[PDB]
Amino acid sequence: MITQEMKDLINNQLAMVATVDAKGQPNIGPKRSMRLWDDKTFIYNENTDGQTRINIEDNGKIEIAFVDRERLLGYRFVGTAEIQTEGAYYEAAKKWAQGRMGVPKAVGIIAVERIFNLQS
Amino acid sequence: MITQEMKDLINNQLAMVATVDAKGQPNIGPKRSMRLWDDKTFIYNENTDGQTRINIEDNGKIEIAFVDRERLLGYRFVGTAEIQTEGAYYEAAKKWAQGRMGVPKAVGIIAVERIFNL
Repeated sequence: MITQEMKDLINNQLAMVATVDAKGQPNIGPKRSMRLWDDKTFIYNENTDGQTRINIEDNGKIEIAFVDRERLLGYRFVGTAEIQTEGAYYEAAKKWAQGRMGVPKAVGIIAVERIFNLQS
Repeated sequence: MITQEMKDLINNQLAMVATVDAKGQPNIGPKRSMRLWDDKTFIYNENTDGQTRINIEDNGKIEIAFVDRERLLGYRFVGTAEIQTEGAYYEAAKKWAQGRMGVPKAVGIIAVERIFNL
């Protein structure tokens, strides 16, 4: 689903994560740790315990954008997300953080449902 | 209000614009023409019939982010937005576009309400 073309662009750019709270206010947060779990799933390490984690638990709806500013090319990923603090996803994230950053407060997981580029 | 370092990021970084549709699905996309109209207001040139435009028209809810990857610094601007296709803001947008881009289809105006650090 997520192609090699998408992966290369992803690997270079900063993930910008958009969510929405209970009152319908959008939130944007960069997530440096965002990465592919497999070719249909994103995973990131939740280090901040901020509005992104709240919104994900609140309603799960999410979009992630990556923009290549050298050509204004990019990809956007619409999916459903959840936050977990124990279990396989969390343990993988905990393993991944060793050497890179601190122990994750939680892990965020995003199941990709639709993929757009920057057009329209 | 809007500090000089905020203006540095606004003028040098790419505006990432988050909105939401009637069903609660967030949307996000870049707007190269996003700029300070004054110390309390953003405006940008709407060149599309895209989802960002539709969402602002629907409910006016918005957040704009700017990120300097180089210094790991950023700002989030919370506000309420509207789309206009005629009038003073639109005329100003149309004038600004001359020598920069095509004639705008519309203008987006955002009243800033709160500012956050990243």
